[PDB]
Amino acid sequence: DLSAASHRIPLSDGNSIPIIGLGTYSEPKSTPKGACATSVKVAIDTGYRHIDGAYIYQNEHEVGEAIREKIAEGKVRREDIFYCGKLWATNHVPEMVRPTLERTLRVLQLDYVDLYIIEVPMAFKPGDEIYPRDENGKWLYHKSNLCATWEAMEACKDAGLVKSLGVSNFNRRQLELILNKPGLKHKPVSNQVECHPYFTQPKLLKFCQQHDIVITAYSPLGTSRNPIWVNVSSPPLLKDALLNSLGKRYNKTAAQIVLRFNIQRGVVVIPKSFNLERIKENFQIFDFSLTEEEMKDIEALNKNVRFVELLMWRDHPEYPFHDEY
Ligand SMILES: NC(=O)c1ccc[n+]([C@@H]2O[C@H](COP(=O)([O-])OP(=O)(O)OC[C@H]3O[C@@H](n4cnc5c(N)ncnc54)[C@H](OP(=O)(O)O)[C@@H]3O)[C@@H](O)[C@H]2O)c1
Repeated sequence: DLSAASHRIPLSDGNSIPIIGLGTYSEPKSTPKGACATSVKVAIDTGYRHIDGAYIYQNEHEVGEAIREKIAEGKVRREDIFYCGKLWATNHVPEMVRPTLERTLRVLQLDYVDLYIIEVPMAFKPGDEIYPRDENGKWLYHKSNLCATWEAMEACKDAGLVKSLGVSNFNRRQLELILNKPGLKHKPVSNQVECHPYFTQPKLLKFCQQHDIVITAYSPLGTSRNPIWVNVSSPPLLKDALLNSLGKRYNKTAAQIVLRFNIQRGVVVIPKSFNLERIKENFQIFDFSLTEEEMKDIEALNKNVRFVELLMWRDHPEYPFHDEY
Protein backbone atom coordinates (compact mmCIF):
# COMPACT_ATOMS: atom_id res chain seq x y z
CA ASP A 1 0.00 0.00 0.00
CA LEU A 2 1.98 2.97 1.32
CA SER A 3 5.71 3.06 0.58
CA ALA A 4 8.58 5.53 0.81
CA ALA A 5 8.50 5.88 -2.97
CA SER A 6 4.71 6.08 -3.26
CA HIS A 7 2.54 7.40 -0.43
CA ARG A 8 0.17 9.95 -1.96
CA ILE A 9 -3.53 9.69 -1.10
CA PRO A 10 -6.42 11.17 -3.11
CA LEU A 11 -8.04 14.55 -2.49
CA SER A 12 -11.69 15.09 -3.46
CA ASP A 13 -10.82 17.56 -6.24
CA GLY A 14 -8.81 15.03 -8.23
CA ASN A 15 -5.42 15.97 -6.83
CA SER A 16 -3.38 13.97 -4.32
CA ILE A 17 -1.36 14.69 -1.19
CA PRO A 18 1.72 12.91 0.23
CA ILE A 19 0.61 11.31 3.49
CA ILE A 20 3.68 12.64 5.30
CA GLY A 21 5.13 16.12 5.01
CA LEU A 22 7.72 18.28 6.77
CA GLY A 23 6.28 20.93 9.06
CA THR A 24 8.23 24.19 9.11
CA TYR A 25 6.99 26.23 12.06
CA SER A 26 9.92 27.22 14.26
CA GLU A 27 10.14 30.04 16.81
CA PRO A 28 11.80 32.96 14.96
CA LYS A 29 13.49 33.95 18.23
CA SER A 30 15.42 30.72 18.79
CA THR A 31 15.86 29.52 15.21
CA PRO A 32 19.08 30.08 13.24
CA LYS A 33 18.70 31.68 9.83
CA GLY A 34 18.87 29.06 7.10
CA ALA A 35 17.84 26.16 9.34
CA CYS A 36 14.52 25.84 7.52
CA ALA A 37 16.14 25.85 4.08
CA THR A 38 18.64 23.19 5.14
CA SER A 39 15.89 21.07 6.68
CA VAL A 40 13.63 21.24 3.63
CA LYS A 41 16.54 20.17 1.43
CA VAL A 42 17.42 17.27 3.76
CA ALA A 43 13.74 16.30 3.87
CA ILE A 44 13.51 16.17 0.09
CA ASP A 45 16.75 14.16 -0.12
CA THR A 46 15.25 11.79 2.45
CA GLY A 47 12.07 11.20 0.49
CA TYR A 48 9.61 13.84 1.70
CA ARG A 49 7.52 15.31 -1.12
CA HIS A 50 5.21 17.48 1.00
CA ILE A 51 6.24 20.65 2.84
CA ASP A 52 3.84 22.52 5.13
CA GLY A 53 4.52 26.18 5.75
CA ALA A 54 3.06 29.63 6.23
CA TYR A 55 4.05 33.20 5.46
CA ILE A 56 3.70 34.10 9.14
CA TYR A 57 6.35 31.51 10.09
CA GLN A 58 8.78 34.10 8.66
CA ASN A 59 10.72 31.49 6.70
CA GLU A 60 8.65 30.94 3.58
CA HIS A 61 11.51 32.38 1.51
CA GLU A 62 13.74 29.62 2.92
CA VAL A 63 11.16 26.99 1.94
CA GLY A 64 11.14 28.34 -1.62
CA GLU A 65 14.94 28.48 -1.73
CA ALA A 66 15.12 24.80 -0.84
CA ILE A 67 12.35 23.61 -3.17
CA ARG A 68 13.72 25.58 -6.12
CA GLU A 69 17.26 24.30 -5.54
CA LYS A 70 16.06 20.69 -5.52
CA ILE A 71 14.10 21.27 -8.73
CA ALA A 72 17.07 22.97 -10.39
CA GLU A 73 19.36 20.01 -9.68
CA GLY A 74 16.77 17.54 -10.94
CA LYS A 75 16.10 15.91 -7.56
CA VAL A 76 12.41 16.48 -8.22
CA ARG A 77 10.12 18.26 -10.67
CA ARG A 78 7.69 20.94 -9.52
CA GLU A 79 4.81 18.48 -9.93
CA ASP A 80 6.50 16.06 -7.51
CA ILE A 81 6.49 18.58 -4.66
CA PHE A 82 3.40 19.45 -2.63
CA TYR A 83 3.52 22.76 -0.77
CA CYS A 84 0.82 24.00 1.59
CA GLY A 85 0.59 27.70 2.45
CA LYS A 86 -1.84 29.48 4.79
CA LEU A 87 -3.96 32.64 4.95
CA TRP A 88 -3.62 34.24 8.39
CA ALA A 89 -6.43 35.81 10.45
CA THR A 90 -5.30 39.33 9.48
CA ASN A 91 -5.83 38.66 5.76
CA HIS A 92 -9.43 37.44 5.69
CA VAL A 93 -10.92 40.54 4.06
CA PRO A 94 -12.06 39.21 0.64
CA GLU A 95 -10.12 41.80 -1.38
CA MET A 96 -6.99 40.77 0.56
CA VAL A 97 -7.07 37.03 -0.14
CA ARG A 98 -5.58 36.99 -3.63
CA PRO A 99 -2.94 39.64 -2.88
CA THR A 100 -1.92 37.60 0.18
CA LEU A 101 -1.55 34.42 -1.87
CA GLU A 102 0.34 36.34 -4.55
CA ARG A 103 2.78 37.54 -1.88
CA THR A 104 3.47 33.95 -0.85
CA LEU A 105 3.97 32.94 -4.49
CA ARG A 106 6.48 35.80 -4.85
CA VAL A 107 8.21 34.83 -1.60
CA LEU A 108 8.48 31.19 -2.70
CA GLN A 109 9.21 32.31 -6.25
CA LEU A 110 6.79 29.65 -7.49
CA ASP A 111 3.83 29.91 -9.90
CA TYR A 112 1.32 28.13 -7.67
CA VAL A 113 0.96 26.36 -4.33
CA ASP A 114 -0.52 22.88 -4.08
CA LEU A 115 -2.75 23.68 -1.12
CA TYR A 116 -3.78 27.03 0.33
CA ILE A 117 -5.81 27.07 3.52
CA ILE A 118 -7.53 29.52 5.84
CA GLU A 119 -5.10 29.32 8.79
CA VAL A 120 -7.73 29.85 11.51
CA PRO A 121 -11.47 30.58 11.24
CA MET A 122 -11.04 33.72 13.35
CA ALA A 123 -10.53 37.09 11.67
CA PHE A 124 -8.20 39.68 13.22
CA LYS A 125 -7.78 43.38 12.44
CA PRO A 126 -5.88 43.80 9.13
CA GLY A 127 -2.50 45.49 9.39
CA ASP A 128 1.25 45.00 9.74
CA GLU A 129 0.89 42.83 12.84
CA ILE A 130 -0.23 39.19 13.00
CA TYR A 131 -1.37 39.68 16.60
CA PRO A 132 -3.33 42.99 16.59
CA ARG A 133 -3.59 44.34 20.15
CA ASP A 134 -3.93 47.72 21.86
CA GLU A 135 -2.05 49.16 24.83
CA ASN A 136 -4.40 47.11 27.01
CA GLY A 137 -3.45 43.90 25.23
CA LYS A 138 -7.11 43.64 24.27
CA TRP A 139 -7.19 41.63 21.05
CA LEU A 140 -8.45 43.67 18.09
CA TYR A 141 -11.01 41.31 16.55
CA HIS A 142 -12.56 41.75 13.11
CA LYS A 143 -15.97 40.56 11.94
CA SER A 144 -15.49 37.17 10.29
CA ASN A 145 -17.31 36.15 7.12
CA LEU A 146 -16.04 32.67 6.27
CA CYS A 147 -18.20 32.21 3.16
CA ALA A 148 -17.05 35.52 1.66
CA THR A 149 -13.43 34.71 2.44
CA TRP A 150 -13.94 31.27 0.91
CA GLU A 151 -15.35 32.80 -2.27
CA ALA A 152 -12.14 34.82 -2.55
CA MET A 153 -10.15 31.60 -2.07
CA GLU A 154 -12.19 29.97 -4.82
CA ALA A 155 -11.24 32.74 -7.24
CA CYS A 156 -7.59 31.95 -6.57
CA LYS A 157 -8.10 28.35 -7.66
CA ASP A 158 -10.07 29.53 -10.70
CA ALA A 159 -7.04 31.63 -11.66
CA GLY A 160 -4.69 28.66 -11.39
CA LEU A 161 -2.69 30.08 -8.47
CA VAL A 162 -3.45 27.08 -6.26
CA LYS A 163 -4.39 23.47 -6.98
CA SER A 164 -6.39 22.66 -3.84
CA LEU A 165 -8.29 24.66 -1.23
CA GLY A 166 -8.66 23.82 2.43
CA VAL A 167 -9.03 25.09 5.97
CA SER A 168 -7.36 24.76 9.35
CA ASN A 169 -8.72 24.74 12.90
CA PHE A 170 -12.30 24.56 11.59
CA ASN A 171 -15.00 22.77 13.60
CA ARG A 172 -18.06 20.94 12.26
CA ARG A 173 -20.27 24.05 12.26
CA GLN A 174 -17.68 26.11 10.38
CA LEU A 175 -17.12 23.33 7.83
CA GLU A 176 -20.88 23.06 7.26
CA LEU A 177 -21.04 26.81 6.68
CA ILE A 178 -18.85 26.31 3.61
CA LEU A 179 -20.21 22.92 2.56
CA ASN A 180 -23.76 24.31 2.52
CA LYS A 181 -22.84 27.69 1.03
CA PRO A 182 -25.16 28.71 -1.82
CA GLY A 183 -23.32 28.41 -5.12
CA LEU A 184 -20.37 26.54 -3.63
CA LYS A 185 -17.73 26.07 -6.32
CA HIS A 186 -14.83 24.35 -4.57
CA LYS A 187 -15.45 22.25 -1.49
CA PRO A 188 -12.61 22.20 1.05
CA VAL A 189 -10.43 19.13 0.49
CA SER A 190 -8.50 19.29 3.74
CA ASN A 191 -8.86 20.41 7.35
CA GLN A 192 -5.56 20.80 9.20
CA VAL A 193 -6.06 20.29 12.92
CA GLU A 194 -4.13 19.05 15.94
CA CYS A 195 -4.12 15.24 15.82
CA HIS A 196 -2.15 12.49 17.58
CA PRO A 197 -2.81 9.66 20.08
CA TYR A 198 -3.80 12.04 22.90
CA PHE A 199 -6.28 13.89 20.66
CA THR A 200 -7.40 11.48 17.94
CA GLN A 201 -10.23 13.70 16.62
CA PRO A 202 -12.69 10.80 16.29
CA LYS A 203 -15.82 12.87 15.65
CA LEU A 204 -14.23 15.48 13.39
CA LEU A 205 -12.46 12.76 11.40
CA LYS A 206 -15.71 10.87 10.81
CA PHE A 207 -17.50 14.06 9.78
CA CYS A 208 -14.71 14.99 7.38
CA GLN A 209 -14.75 11.49 5.89
CA GLN A 210 -18.47 11.86 5.16
CA HIS A 211 -17.52 14.82 2.97
CA ASP A 212 -14.34 13.36 1.47
CA ILE A 213 -12.29 15.86 3.47
CA VAL A 214 -8.83 14.62 4.43
CA ILE A 215 -7.52 15.62 7.84
CA THR A 216 -3.93 16.81 8.12
CA ALA A 217 -2.53 16.35 11.59
CA TYR A 218 -0.56 19.31 12.81
CA SER A 219 1.58 18.84 15.92
CA PRO A 220 1.45 15.09 15.11
CA LEU A 221 4.26 14.52 17.62
CA GLY A 222 2.55 16.47 20.38
CA THR A 223 4.12 19.91 19.67
CA SER A 224 7.47 21.47 20.60
CA ARG A 225 5.83 22.13 23.97
CA ASN A 226 6.42 25.90 23.88
CA PRO A 227 4.85 27.48 27.02
CA ILE A 228 3.43 30.26 24.83
CA TRP A 229 0.97 27.85 23.21
CA VAL A 230 1.24 24.68 25.30
CA ASN A 231 0.93 23.79 28.98
CA VAL A 232 4.21 22.16 30.05
CA SER A 233 2.25 20.61 32.93
CA SER A 234 0.68 18.04 30.62
CA PRO A 235 2.46 14.69 30.19
CA PRO A 236 4.62 14.66 27.01
CA LEU A 237 3.09 12.59 24.21
CA LEU A 238 6.40 10.98 23.24
CA LYS A 239 6.90 9.74 26.81
CA ASP A 240 3.68 7.70 26.78
CA ALA A 241 4.12 4.20 28.18
CA LEU A 242 2.22 2.34 25.45
CA LEU A 243 3.79 4.33 22.62
CA ASN A 244 7.25 3.58 23.98
CA SER A 245 6.48 -0.09 24.64
CA LEU A 246 5.17 -0.51 21.09
CA GLY A 247 8.30 1.28 19.96
CA LYS A 248 10.40 -1.36 21.69
CA ARG A 249 8.32 -4.05 19.98
CA TYR A 250 9.16 -2.75 16.48
CA ASN A 251 12.50 -1.18 17.44
CA LYS A 252 10.98 2.17 16.51
CA THR A 253 10.77 5.37 18.55
CA ALA A 254 7.50 6.60 20.03
CA ALA A 255 7.58 9.34 17.38
CA GLN A 256 7.63 6.74 14.60
CA ILE A 257 4.80 4.82 16.26
CA VAL A 258 2.58 7.92 16.51
CA LEU A 259 3.26 8.90 12.90
CA ARG A 260 2.55 5.39 11.61
CA PHE A 261 -0.66 5.38 13.68
CA ASN A 262 -2.12 8.38 11.88
CA ILE A 263 -1.03 7.57 8.33
CA GLN A 264 -2.36 4.04 8.74
CA ARG A 265 -5.77 5.61 9.43
CA GLY A 266 -5.60 7.88 6.37
CA VAL A 267 -4.57 10.98 8.30
CA VAL A 268 -1.82 13.09 6.76
CA VAL A 269 1.00 13.93 9.19
CA ILE A 270 3.30 16.95 9.00
CA PRO A 271 5.89 16.45 11.75
CA LYS A 272 8.42 19.25 12.11
CA SER A 273 12.12 18.71 12.66
CA PHE A 274 15.12 20.84 11.77
CA ASN A 275 17.44 18.10 13.03
CA LEU A 276 19.14 15.88 10.44
CA GLU A 277 18.68 12.61 12.33
CA ARG A 278 15.08 13.23 13.36
CA ILE A 279 14.01 14.36 9.89
CA LYS A 280 15.16 10.96 8.63
CA GLU A 281 13.71 9.10 11.62
CA ASN A 282 10.22 10.55 11.10
CA PHE A 283 10.20 9.36 7.48
CA GLN A 284 11.03 5.73 8.36
CA ILE A 285 7.40 4.69 8.84
CA PHE A 286 6.73 2.56 5.74
CA ASP A 287 8.77 -0.52 6.71
CA PHE A 288 6.31 -1.74 9.34
CA SER A 289 2.63 -1.59 10.22
CA LEU A 290 0.56 -1.68 13.39
CA THR A 291 -1.84 -4.55 14.04
CA GLU A 292 -5.57 -3.96 14.46
CA GLU A 293 -5.21 -4.48 18.22
CA GLU A 294 -2.31 -2.03 18.46
CA MET A 295 -4.21 0.56 16.42
CA LYS A 296 -7.15 0.20 18.80
CA ASP A 297 -4.98 0.49 21.91
CA ILE A 298 -3.28 3.62 20.54
CA GLU A 299 -6.55 5.29 19.61
CA ALA A 300 -7.68 4.48 23.16
CA LEU A 301 -4.98 6.85 24.42
CA ASN A 302 -7.26 9.67 23.29
CA LYS A 303 -7.71 12.13 26.15
CA ASN A 304 -10.03 14.53 24.33
CA VAL A 305 -7.64 17.17 25.66
CA ARG A 306 -5.67 19.21 23.14
CA PHE A 307 -2.14 20.59 23.55
CA VAL A 308 -2.96 23.67 21.49
CA GLU A 309 -6.07 25.23 23.04
CA LEU A 310 -5.53 28.80 21.78
CA LEU A 311 -7.14 29.94 25.03
CA MET A 312 -6.10 33.56 24.42
CA TRP A 313 -8.72 33.74 21.66
CA ARG A 314 -11.53 31.86 23.40
CA ASP A 315 -13.46 35.14 23.33
CA HIS A 316 -13.47 35.40 19.53
CA PRO A 317 -16.82 34.79 17.77
CA GLU A 318 -15.13 32.12 15.66
CA TYR A 319 -13.39 30.22 18.46
CA PRO A 320 -13.25 26.65 17.06
CA PHE A 321 -12.76 24.64 20.25
CA HIS A 322 -15.73 25.79 22.31
CA ASP A 323 -17.96 23.16 20.70
CA GLU A 324 -17.44 19.40 21.04
CA TYR A 325 -16.18 18.98 17.48
N1 LIG B 1 -2.32 25.35 11.18
C1 LIG B 1 -2.11 25.52 12.49
O1 LIG B 1 -2.80 26.09 13.30
C2 LIG B 1 -0.81 24.85 12.94
C3 LIG B 1 -0.41 24.90 14.33
C4 LIG B 1 0.81 24.26 14.81
C5 LIG B 1 1.59 23.61 13.84
N2 LIG B 1 1.21 23.55 12.39
C6 LIG B 1 2.08 22.92 11.33
O2 LIG B 1 2.31 21.57 11.80
C7 LIG B 1 3.75 21.28 11.83
C8 LIG B 1 3.94 20.28 12.93
O3 LIG B 1 3.70 20.70 14.27
P1 LIG B 1 4.45 21.30 15.36
O4 LIG B 1 5.76 21.85 14.83
O5 LIG B 1 3.69 22.09 16.23
O6 LIG B 1 4.81 19.99 16.05
P2 LIG B 1 5.33 18.50 16.10
O7 LIG B 1 5.66 18.24 14.68
O8 LIG B 1 4.32 17.78 16.77
O9 LIG B 1 6.65 18.46 17.04
C9 LIG B 1 7.71 19.12 16.86
C10 LIG B 1 8.72 19.12 18.02
O10 LIG B 1 9.17 17.79 18.05
C11 LIG B 1 10.60 17.66 17.88
N3 LIG B 1 10.78 16.42 17.14
C12 LIG B 1 10.67 16.21 15.78
N4 LIG B 1 10.92 14.90 15.44
C13 LIG B 1 11.17 14.34 16.65
C14 LIG B 1 11.49 12.98 16.91
N5 LIG B 1 11.61 11.98 16.06
N6 LIG B 1 11.72 12.66 18.30
C15 LIG B 1 11.65 13.59 19.33
N7 LIG B 1 11.34 14.88 19.05
C16 LIG B 1 11.10 15.26 17.67
C17 LIG B 1 11.00 18.95 17.20
O11 LIG B 1 12.36 19.34 17.50
P3 LIG B 1 13.52 19.30 16.37
O12 LIG B 1 13.15 20.23 15.21
O13 LIG B 1 14.76 19.76 17.12
O14 LIG B 1 13.60 17.85 15.87
C18 LIG B 1 10.01 19.96 17.77
O15 LIG B 1 10.39 20.47 19.04
C19 LIG B 1 4.31 22.73 12.09
O16 LIG B 1 5.76 22.80 12.10
C20 LIG B 1 3.47 23.50 11.07
O17 LIG B 1 4.04 23.29 9.75
C21 LIG B 1 0.01 24.17 11.97
